[PDB]
This record gives sequence, C-alpha cells and structure tokens, in this order.
Amino acid sequence: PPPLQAVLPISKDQPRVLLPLANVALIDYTLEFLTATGVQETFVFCCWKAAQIKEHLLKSKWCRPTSLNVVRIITSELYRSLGDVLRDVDAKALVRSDFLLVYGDVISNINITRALEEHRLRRKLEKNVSVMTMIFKESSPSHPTRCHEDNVVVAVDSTTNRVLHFQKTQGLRRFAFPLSLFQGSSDGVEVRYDLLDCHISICSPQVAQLFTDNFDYQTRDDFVRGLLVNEEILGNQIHMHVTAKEYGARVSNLHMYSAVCADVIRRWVYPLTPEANSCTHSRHNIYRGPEVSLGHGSILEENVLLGSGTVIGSNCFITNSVIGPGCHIGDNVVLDQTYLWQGVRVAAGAQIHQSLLCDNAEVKERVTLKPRSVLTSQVVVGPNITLPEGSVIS
Amino acid sequence: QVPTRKDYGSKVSLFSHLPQYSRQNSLTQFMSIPSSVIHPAMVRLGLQYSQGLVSGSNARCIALLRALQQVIQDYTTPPNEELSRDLVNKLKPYMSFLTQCRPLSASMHNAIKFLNKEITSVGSSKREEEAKSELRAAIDRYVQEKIVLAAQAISRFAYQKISNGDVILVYGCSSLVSRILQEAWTEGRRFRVVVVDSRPWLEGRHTLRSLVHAGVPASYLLIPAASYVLPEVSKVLLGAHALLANGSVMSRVGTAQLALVARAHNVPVLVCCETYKFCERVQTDAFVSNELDDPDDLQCKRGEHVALANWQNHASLRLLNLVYDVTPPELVDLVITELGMIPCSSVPVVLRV
Amino acid sequence: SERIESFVETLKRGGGPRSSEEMARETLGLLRQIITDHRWSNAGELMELIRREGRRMTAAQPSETTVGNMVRRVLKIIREEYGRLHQLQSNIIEAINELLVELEGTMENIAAQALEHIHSNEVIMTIGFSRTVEAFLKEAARKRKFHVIVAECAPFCQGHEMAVNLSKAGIETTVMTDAAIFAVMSRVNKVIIGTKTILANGALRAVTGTHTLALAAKHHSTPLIVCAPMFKLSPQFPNEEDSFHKFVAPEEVLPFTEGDILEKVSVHCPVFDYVPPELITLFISNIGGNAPSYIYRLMSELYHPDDH
Amino acid sequence: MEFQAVVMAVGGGSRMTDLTSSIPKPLLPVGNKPLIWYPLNLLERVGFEEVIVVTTRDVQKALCAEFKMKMKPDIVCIPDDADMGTADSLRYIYPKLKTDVLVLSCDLITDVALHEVVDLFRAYDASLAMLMRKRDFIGVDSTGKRLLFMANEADLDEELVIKGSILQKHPRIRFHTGLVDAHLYCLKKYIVDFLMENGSITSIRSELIPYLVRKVHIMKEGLCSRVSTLGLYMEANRQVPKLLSSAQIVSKHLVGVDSLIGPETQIGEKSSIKRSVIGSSCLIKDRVTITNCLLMNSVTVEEGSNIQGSVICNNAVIEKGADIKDCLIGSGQRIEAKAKRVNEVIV
Repeated sequence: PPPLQAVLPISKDQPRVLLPLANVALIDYTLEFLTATGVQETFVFCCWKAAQIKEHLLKSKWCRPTSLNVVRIITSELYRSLGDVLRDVDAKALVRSDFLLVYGDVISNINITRALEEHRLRRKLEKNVSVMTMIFKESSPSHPTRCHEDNVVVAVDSTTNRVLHFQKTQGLRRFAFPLSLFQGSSDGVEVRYDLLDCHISICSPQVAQLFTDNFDYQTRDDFVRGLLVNEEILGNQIHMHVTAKEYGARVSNLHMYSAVCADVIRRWVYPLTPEANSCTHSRHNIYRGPEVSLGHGSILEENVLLGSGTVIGSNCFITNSVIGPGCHIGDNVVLDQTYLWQGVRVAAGAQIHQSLLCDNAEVKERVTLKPRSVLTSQVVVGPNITLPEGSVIS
Repeated sequence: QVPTRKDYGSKVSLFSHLPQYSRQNSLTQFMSIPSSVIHPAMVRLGLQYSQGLVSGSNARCIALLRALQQVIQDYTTPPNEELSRDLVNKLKPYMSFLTQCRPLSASMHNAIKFLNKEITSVGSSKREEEAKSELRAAIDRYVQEKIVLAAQAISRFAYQKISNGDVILVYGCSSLVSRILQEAWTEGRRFRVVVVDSRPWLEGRHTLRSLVHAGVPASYLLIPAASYVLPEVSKVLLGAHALLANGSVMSRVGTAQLALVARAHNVPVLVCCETYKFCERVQTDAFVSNELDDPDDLQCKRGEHVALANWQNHASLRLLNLVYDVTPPELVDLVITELGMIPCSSVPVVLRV
Repeated sequence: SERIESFVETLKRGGGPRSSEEMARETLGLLRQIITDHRWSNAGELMELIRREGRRMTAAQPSETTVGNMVRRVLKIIREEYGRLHQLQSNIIEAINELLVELEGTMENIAAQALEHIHSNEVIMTIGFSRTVEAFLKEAARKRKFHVIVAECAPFCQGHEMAVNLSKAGIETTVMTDAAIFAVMSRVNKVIIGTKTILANGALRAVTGTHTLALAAKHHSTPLIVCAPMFKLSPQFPNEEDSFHKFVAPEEVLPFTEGDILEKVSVHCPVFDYVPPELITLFISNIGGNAPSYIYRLMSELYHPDDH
Repeated sequence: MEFQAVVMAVGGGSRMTDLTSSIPKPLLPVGNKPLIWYPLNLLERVGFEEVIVVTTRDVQKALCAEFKMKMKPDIVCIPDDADMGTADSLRYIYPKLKTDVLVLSCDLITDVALHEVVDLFRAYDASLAMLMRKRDFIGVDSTGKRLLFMANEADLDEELVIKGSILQKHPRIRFHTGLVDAHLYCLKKYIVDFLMENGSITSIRSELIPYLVRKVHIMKEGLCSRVSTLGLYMEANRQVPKLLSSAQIVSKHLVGVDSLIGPETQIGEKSSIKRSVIGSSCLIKDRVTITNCLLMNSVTVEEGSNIQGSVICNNAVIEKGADIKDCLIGSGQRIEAKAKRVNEVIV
C-alpha cells in the first residue's frame, strides 16, 4: 500500500493550504487525487499556523471510519524549515516502500496507476539504479498557466527517458545553457523545453537515506541539482513519465491562483467538476447554486458560480468570475473576473474588475476598484475612492 | 513520360471512376533533375500540392496564375510557329501534369480557360516582348480585378446584415468569410462568433486562431454535435467555393450536413461566394464529382491504437474519406455575390451577363 | 455491509462496466442484499429503506438510468407482492430472482427476431458501437451479403472497435467520418441505432450524433429501428434540462497544446443528444415489436405512480 | 535550366600513401575505377547535362582519358594557393554561373538517391540542402529537414549555449551527436552572390552562417541509413570493397569469387583468391596468394608469396616467397626476399 505523505500578507492570518479554491479548501483536493490514484494511509506533516488543519481535516468526510485513505497527521514545531521533511520520516521510521510525495497545492486528476509500473519493473531491472519518478505534463509555452517565474529546460535521453541535465530558468536567461558533458556521451540527446512541472513525485524509500547523509540539501531542485553532477560513482538515475490527460498544480503565486482556479470552473478536470463533495449546471457555463435569488434585469453572462446564500440586485452584469457563499452585492453592481469569498458585501455603482477580495469584508458607494488590487481580511474601502493598481489594502 | 498512376488500396465499390491517391510523393521519383522538360517551374508547385502545403480553395488560382505568369514569362517563340497555337499547345500537358497531381481543382479551370482565351486572342504580328509582357500584364490585371479588388467590395454588402446582437456561425477555414466577418468588428457592432470543425484535417483551428487576434470572442464545437449552437444561432454565414448552375453549392464535405440540419430549427442560411468561382456544369448528387484522398489519415491514437494500420491486412473493411458535398437550393437562402445580394435560383442569371 | 458505499463511490468515479446488465446485475445485487438482511417492519419500512438507498444511489452521475430503473421495478414488485399479500421475504426474493433470470437472456431473444427484417443485398447503416446491435447483426450472417455503413463519430470515438468486430466475421463494412452523413444516406435503406436510454414520451437519449442522423432519415424517408431491450424505459418526460447529458473535459476536443488561444475561446463537449419521438419508426424489443406511439402504456405495464 | 552542378577538385589534405605522385589528382583508385568516376556517374546517372569541374592541369591530362556524357572544366586553377575552399572555387567561375547550383567537389563516393534530397529543396524553396550519414554537435527538430544549431567543438568552451528564441519556437530540439558529414550541398543562387562580394568568408564548413536563421532564409537537411560513406581519409582501404576483368590471361586454376582483377594481366598457378582487388597489367605466375589486399597497376608478384591485406602500390615488385601483414608498400620500390611487419615502406 502506497503511503504517499503530503507536506504543508493574506497568508499571515490564514494558512496557504486552507485558503479556498472555489468553495473548497486546497487540502481537500490533494486528499481527493491521492484518494483517486490509490493510497491506504496518508500522512500530513503540519508546518505553520498549525492545529487548524488539525480541525478542518478532522471535520471533513476523510475523518470517518468509512474512509479509505485513513489519514494520520503529524505536527512538528522543530521542523519549521521546509527542507529535510523526510528526515523525521526515516528518523521516525514510517514508510515501507515507494513513497509518492506532493507538498500542499495539489489540484489534479492524474491517475498514477500506469507510471508506478514503469518505475516498478524498471526499478527492479537496475535493481538499484533509479531513484524517483518526477511526473511532468506536456504544454506549449505562452500558455497562461506557465508563469514568468517557472520553467524547465530538462534534457532527457531518448529511448530511456532518463533526466540527464537540469535547469530552472526562473532567472530568465537570454540564452539557456546545458553542459557539454551530456552531449559528450553519444546515444541521442533531446532537450525538451515543452514540459511544465506538476510537482508530484513517486520516490523509492532509498531517497530517504540519501537525505540523511548529505544533510546540506533542502529544496527538491536542490536535491535534483545535487544527484546529477556529484555522486559520480553510480548514485542513481532520474526517470520521468510524461502525460497528455488531466493535470494538477501546485500554483503558489496569486498569478497561478488566477489561472488554476479559473480552469477548475471551466471543467478542465472532468471528474473534479464543481458538482462535487451543491449546484446545477447550465448553458454557457453559469454553474448556479441553490437558495439563490437573483434580481430583475440581471445578466449572469458566462463562466460564473454563485454560491449558496447570495443575493444580487437589479441591473447586475456578473461575468467570468466566482462569487462565494453568503455574500450580497447591490443594485447596478459590476463584477468582471474578480473573486469574492465567504461573506463579502459590495454596494451600489461599483466597478470591480480583475481584482480579488477576502473573507468578511465590505465596500460602500462609488468605490471603483482597478486591476490586480486585493483587499484582505475584514478590510473596508468605504467612501468615494478609486484605488490604483496593486492597492493591497490591509 | 508522365507516368503518373500509382493508385492504391481498394476503392469502396460504388464510385470506381474516381482515382484514389497516396501521399508517398508518387511522381517525384520518376522525374529527371537537370531540368526535366515536363516543367521548368510547375514541378515546384506540383510537388507542393500533394503533401498538403497550399490547399485552401482560393489562392490555388493565385498559385497557378503565378507559375503560369513565370512560364509565360519564359517562352521562346520558335522559328517555325505563330506562338499562339504553339504556346497554346505547349501549355497542355503541363496543366495535365498538375491535373494528375490531385483531381483537377475547383474552378481553377475557369482561370485555365481564361488563359486559353487570352493566349488565343494574341495578335499575329508583334514583338515577342510586346505580346509577352502584354500577356503577363493582363494575367496580372485579372487577379487584381476578380480576385483582389472584389473581395474587398463584397464585404460592404455584408455589414448590412451582420449588425449588433446576432450570433453568427462560420464553418471551418474560409478565404472570404474571414475578411467580411473581420472587417465588421472594426466599425463596431459587437457580436459572438461560434466556429464548428470537422474530424479529419480539422481546419477550424485556422479560424479560431486567426480571429482571437482580432478580438471578437469565440466558441468551439466539432461538427458531430452541432445541435447545440442551433438553438442559439441567428445566422450561419457558410461560404463555399463552387456554384453550379442548378443552384448547387459545392462546399467541404461537412456543409449540407448542417444546412438541412439548421432549417429544422428556423435559423437562416446565407452563402458567400465570389463572381468567377461559379461554374457552368450541373450535378445532381455527390457521387459523380467528389475527390477521394488518402484513406490513411483516419487514425485515432486514443489508447491502444485500435487497428487503423491493421485494416489493409483485414479484408473487406475499406474506409472512405470524401472531400466535397452538395447543397440543393431549396435549403439555401441569399447568396452574397459581388454584384448585389442575388437570389439562389438566379444562379444562371449571373452567367449570361 | 456498507460495500454499497464503495459501489456508491464506484459509480461516482466512473469507469463503466459497458452497460451489459452489469449495472443491472449489481443493482439487483445490492437490492438483493439490502432486501436480504436489514431492519424489518411490516408497513413498508423496507420500502422506505428502498426510497432512502434509492435516492442515495440516484445521487450518482445522473445518466445511468438503468440503476434507478431497476430500483423502481424492484419497488413495483414490492407493491404487487404486498398486493397479493393482503413470509413476504420469500415471495419478494423469489420474484426478484425470477426477474434476474428473465434479465439473463436479453441479448439473445432480442437478436432472434433478425431474419424477419434484413433482406439480401440491403445497405443497412448505423452509428456508434453498441453490444445489442452487434449481436443483433451477427445473427443475420446466416442470410445474404449486405453492406454495413458505420459512422465514425462522437469523438472521443468508441465507434471503430465495432468496425473491427464486424468486418472480420461478416459483411463488407465501410467506415465513414461523421461529417459525411449527407452524401451517403442518399443511397441507403433501413437505419439502426442503439440507445443509451429511452424516455417516456418516446424519446431516445443516445450518442452525440444521433440527431443530425435521424433528421436525414425523416428527410429521405427511410425507416429507423432503435433496437433496445426492456429495463431502459425511463419515466420522467423531458422536464429537467441540461442534466440530460455528460459534459466531459474539453481535452478530448481541443489539445492542451496550442497555448494562449485557449485563454479566450469557449469549448463545448456533450456526450449524449436528444431524439424526439416524431422520427422513430419502430422499436425492436425483448418481448414484442411495439410501435413508437404505443410505448406509453408499456411503461404503465411495468411501474407504479411513485415515479420520482 | 533548374540547377547547375559543380564538382571541383579540392586538393590533398593528408594522405602520406597518396602524398607522392600516387595521387597526382584524386584519381588514385582504392575502388576499381578512379575517384572522379564513381561520384561523377551519379550526376550523369540522374541525367544532368554538361557539368562544371575545376582542377589544376593534372586531370587535364586525364581529360581525354575518361568518358562521360559531357563536360567543360577549367584546369586553370593555378595551384599557387592550394586553397579556395568554396571561396574562389565558386568565385573563380562566378562570371560563368547563371542559375542555382549544387556542389560535390572531388569528394566521397555516394550510394544514396538524389531524388529525396533534391525534392526537399525544390518543395520549400529553402536556402540549403546537405546530406548526412549517421565531435561537432548539430541538432534537429522533431521531424526531418529542420536544422537547429550546428556548431563544432572548436569555437565552444566546456558547455553548449542555446539561443533562447529558437527554443521558444520549435520547442523540442534534439541534438544529433555524431554524424559523418557529406559534401553534397544544394544552395540557392542568392547565397552565391552573398559570397561574391564580401569574400572574406571561405572554407565551406564556414559558409554555414545560415545556421543563424533567427533574430526569412531557412535551411533543411536530411539523414539516412545506407552505404554512402566518406572516402577522403586514410581509410580508402575501408571503401575498397565497392561491389557495384574479361580481357586478360585468366588461368582460373585459382577458383575464386568476390574479387576482381584488371584486364591485360596474367593470372597464376598454385594460388587462390580471398576478397582482393587486383590492378591491370599485373603478372601472377608461380605459387602466389591473394590477401584481401589492394593491388595497383604495373607490378608483378609470384613464387611462393603469401600476403595478408597490404597496399600494393604501383611500380612495385614482389618475389622470393614474401609474407606481409597489413603493410603500406610504397610506390616505385620493391621487395622480394623479406618477411616484414605492418609498418610502411617509405619512398
């Protein structure tokens, strides 16, 4: 049974792994995907502003003896380093075989029942030559799920798919640069730039021991940049298995929250549809919700939720934007690509566009917001004011 | 020379007249390389067609007029010839060579016949440079007249109906139905286009990524389930490339599978064609004038690669991939031609004039 | 035990058992087990348990109409069982066993009546793979060599597999793309389509190209049979809208490649469609050969007015 | 006139066995016929008319010797430079060139069809078309005919440097590690005029600045898997098996196949033939032994000799029961009573 443990401004008060995706919290999606590929018991290693996740994940349907992936969460006050997480795992002596690690943001529908064979039998053949499998999905660049601050230039070998070199072009080089050692040996070298990291791994338990020794390693990219240049006397290999079906992330920046919670409404994860575990679908993707009273002359145009409890007013034009549970917008409101949350309340004559909001907040008359601003945590904008770009209130 | 041939597989009974072809390059192997007197230039384009590197139902006319412009601007006028019957005979097997490339073409014949007219109309006593430059000059004035300076003019009529609120629906790629539906966002009048595309050589993506760089919004549906756009459409500007005098509209194979699947929901259907691309034949059904093409493209790599490759080794399982279709003019409304918005039934009335 | 919950998850995640009375064998299984040993009160507390577990089961993906269909038929056997009862577990479980054994022979008897329709040299035509139409057409291989035209539509297309499974055992098939169903169907006769589920008014809810196909039938006037067994006669005339389908991921229709075009463009993917009863011209069924406009009372033959 | 064909004569790079009058031209055969022929029968095989050749007065003697369809060379290369690596090879004849050009100059024999690698030019109207065989690393995209960066180990340090923009379009570049290059380049008639003026560029492996199509002329070149190999090394003996006489004193006492002997020559007795070519006018008389060895013209060997894969040059002689094993027997020298080793007999 695969154990597959999961590690842990606006993020000050609330954790970054309990913020809501779209009326659901990001520590439930990972519980889903790991419950989908298959996991008998999952381990949650808590990091910061903890013990609340020890209630939320104690409140959900996962906390039930009817459940399958019977969880066991661990809390560490000393391990506040975000590296060497597995040091207390091997030190605690928990796992038996074939971990599958993923840290926090995991909204994915990829099944891992086909890769685990490819690094099960393959792992067996080299009996000790392959360390881990790093799943990575295909994409083409200029897609707005690949940020400025993420890329890879990983150049694998043909016919074996072993990751030879590595980069992380987040420093945006004007010319990227693999080393001549890889092109030195001669079978066939392909340097693919297409891939986009899905941050999900299936690592052999030996990679715990490789963390115990060489204790100066912290990051995943630190580890992989380690074991492919040094350890020259037969360390391991890094073998990856690409995909073409559903994807998951894992997008930390707010710029990645924009995309990866605006494609979970547009159905791009076909079993992680918003009708999950109330709503009802409709034409042009207006996935309305129960106990909801719109107003006369409203036009809920395209690609918009409307959570359980809201009330919009007359002459509203809500479009391409979520709206949480319990809110109440007013007459002649105008939402556009925004994202409210549980218990906000805007007022009349607004012009909220391309922005955010947060929980238990409010706004009053003539408050004309602008691009990329994000009010937070019971803030209020109040009287007639037009905040400029990036006006991050607090 | 001109071995041509090289047909493959078993055609699917019914039509055995149509000649199937395979894209293994066919003709390239046979030809001589020093010059190979078959074609000074036309071997280039003739090679360029078969792989699928021009293929748009317009601009083949532009291609053939360009190459014929060069080859007409290479002729030598031998010492015992009048150069009218000489060149006019000389162009025959070369056009036959491109004719063996792919079945003929669609109304590029009209161009070819026009060339034969202008060649035949040549005066019997002039300089070779005089009649030569005059000939290629007229060959330019044609493509400036009926191909260049008309498609612009056949957009001014189209604005008169495309006004604010409607939800138009083009089908696949098109040559005019991008111009006269994209010179209508400029000059305002917002709408919401929805495009629909057919299962091989998809061709709908060329629209959907040539239109988002204009800014008019979009949607996307494959032709197999175009029964959801039809309860929200407000037109369909399905444009096509050959008008036949019985009011038939030779479209791609998809069209007519939508038109008479539209008029059972009461949304109109408006065709848009040009003024030379209407031909003086008449055809009643699809099975006399189609053009089959390489039935190997149908391969859905959707898991275990269910046999696609294996059919040849199966017996009596031949797949067929047609290229044209027919629209009978009881299911067609107005045609937006370049001489007014004439009625369909008067398809012959443009001919005499 | 609560293995049904696993079953309640099993229909939740998907992964179809290909409709082959496996959903029916399962629903008969769980209804047999809950029928077998549970709480017991005389006054239909069993029936109330059937309503509860029923509505919990119907809380699955609302397309597998066979689940609720055999659920309701179990309820009607309960109502008639009590009706004669005016030791009930013996009669109820016995009659449910009889319904199981009757369900055990659909694909044969619905395929016997095949020689009486297809004649020599007759260009039949279908679209989309279905078990009953393939078994039905295979028992007409002791008659002459006709053709079969199969459409390759509804991508993701589950259709070809059938073109294999036929053409290596039988008649000279040809496979056409979906977008050429109106150059063909000018040279055809006797269309057949299999049915995902059929409605009370006489409607066929089927694969995503059934309409656009039936319209051609009642344009050229060729008769179309929809060979469909029993237990798929659904009540609830077509009132609930847009939950009538399955919208799948648009990866199947547009690839995740070609970036940035996929920022502002709307993709649609329906799995089913809507065939109204104004175009079907016979039903070949498990017991008779009933017409469209009669289907009404057949439904009243099976169920009871608790159709909700 | 679609193309034009230039088959010049480059010169002598490094072949000490050929450094003498062994190679007064590249016409020194390790094959059966001379080295101008076996390439220059492909261009006449595919059917080109009168071609352009360029040498320096030496094959001018062999001009009336050979036979072909048509030719009109220039033997006036004036070898005071030993140079013009496509610089004044093209530029010397530049007021004669009046169309496109394909070039293959005095080089390796080729066993692959021209049809493909002239189609892949004549289709796309590109700039370049070269062949390949399968360190100087050259990468290509996820098809044929898409040339990425082609760069030698010379101008490189200890790494590679990809140009960024050409890894954001065409975004899967697969670097081909080691490919035996070939000298069959097909170019357009403007890239001649580019090096007509601005003639500071030279050395045909440095006219690959159209591997800088970025920042629109494009380049395309295709691989293979067949027997078109390179024949300008010291490995001429490796290409000596060609497998493409009659007028000679063939004894046939030795019964041997899969070898060839030149005409007007006497075969011998008490001998055998084991995969060895043999020149014209070569006397075989008394107990001898073929050797999987190469034999030039005007030599004689007999009398209990038994060799093993050596290079019998012209104007040589052997007798007296000789025994060699992979030696480079010089020209104009002879040895009979010896048992030498694999070393070379210098002039």
